[PDB]
Amino acid sequence: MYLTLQEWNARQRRPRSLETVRRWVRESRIFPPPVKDGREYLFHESAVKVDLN
DNA sequence: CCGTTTCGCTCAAGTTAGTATATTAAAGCTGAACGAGAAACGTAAAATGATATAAATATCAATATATTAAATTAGATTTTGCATAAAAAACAGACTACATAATACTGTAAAACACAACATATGCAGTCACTATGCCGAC
Repeated sequence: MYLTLQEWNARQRRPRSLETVRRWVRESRIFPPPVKDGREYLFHESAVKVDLN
């Protein structure tokens, strides 16, 4: 039902580095926000990179 | 015959009189689309009606006499309806043997990300020009 960090970024237009994407998570730059499974984050299929300011 | 006024009528805004239901549950009605077998029809071919005349063949009464198909039995027998029961095969009721998954437990690489000092393009911060009629002023 959810999508892994890589499976979500791979679908993006400008696939950034893993670290950078992980940073948009701690900075709540992604809404709807992703949930932490065990060691990886599983975002939503409709989750988008909300760039504000 | 004619006009004028009262009266029968209907429109418009108040003043009263009367009666009281919603969901379940299960049908029932009817316009419209769907899917074969048997007999009346019809053109074509085969059998028959049409048609007549001297000669050939059948029409039939009344009774004697040899002949024969065949229903009428009458006894013989395959045929037909119905189980009984055991030989023979199917198949749960047991069980160890065998190969196979879910699980028990040790061994090892590596995914996934916080944490931390830099590095720096890029968006944001701050000011002037691009581009063209307002407003204000005359006509």
